[PDB]
Amino acid sequence: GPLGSMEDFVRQCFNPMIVELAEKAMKEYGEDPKIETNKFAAICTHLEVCFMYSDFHFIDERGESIIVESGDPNALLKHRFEIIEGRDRIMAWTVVNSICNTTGVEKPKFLPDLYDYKENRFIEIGVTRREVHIYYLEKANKIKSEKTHIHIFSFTGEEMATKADYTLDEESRARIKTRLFTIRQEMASRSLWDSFRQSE
Ligand SMILES: O=C1N=C(c2ccccc2)CC=C1O
Ligand SMILES: O=C1N=C(c2ccccc2)CC=C1O
Ligand SMILES: O=C1N=C(c2ccccc2)CC=C1O
Ligand SMILES: [Mn+2]
Ligand SMILES: [Mn+2]
Ligand SMILES: [Mn+2]
Repeated sequence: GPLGSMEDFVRQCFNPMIVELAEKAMKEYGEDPKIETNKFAAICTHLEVCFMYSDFHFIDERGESIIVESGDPNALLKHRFEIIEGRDRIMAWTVVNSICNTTGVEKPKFLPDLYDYKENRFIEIGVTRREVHIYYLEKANKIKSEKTHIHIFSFTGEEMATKADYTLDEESRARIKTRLFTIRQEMASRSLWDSFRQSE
């Protein structure tokens, strides 16, 4: 079929909030979304996975973690996850320092992606077009925080997480994997996938 543009794909398949946050992030690190378009799609994808990872997860009135998929969560509920990725560096570290001073959890060297109030730990989210073990080792070598939990997703449904601790229920992670599958399929229908996979 005809080759589409990755730009068109990203604008059409991702929520504008996500697209906007991704553009601001790329701009901040001096990369242009209109040139680094595969990177642009990868950044939107990673952001979306971070949001989906926290979606619907709350801490209840008793302090137990629960899932609430209705539009209206009970007002006494607390979000289970703090989202760190997608915030400018100043606000991101402000949130990190807050969490650290509040919970007692040690401060990370690099900005992680999430904080889990149930498991009491920061999380680094990875999304890869390559083999998950390879990508896992690269991120572990980068951060080496060793308190920061790592959770890798691939576009073909594989996962790898620190100590074989996957944090979320199968259903939550299946939502994420299904989304990645749809992204891959749609890219392929626009003949964007081969270039996107190999560009990582
Ligand atoms: O949102 C981010 N984007 C990054 C980026 C952007 C363009 C090229 C390489 C890394 C790095 C770290 C982030 O938190
Ligand atoms: O995720 C980031 N978002 C940034 C951002 C977000 C909104 C407005 C300006 C910069 C800056 C750096 C990041 O790593
Ligand atoms: O895991 C991350 N990967 C990023 C990324 C992904 C693809 C291309 C450029 C940056 C940005 C921020 C992260 O936490
Ligand atoms: Mn960022
Ligand atoms: Mn991040
Ligand atoms: Mn990440």
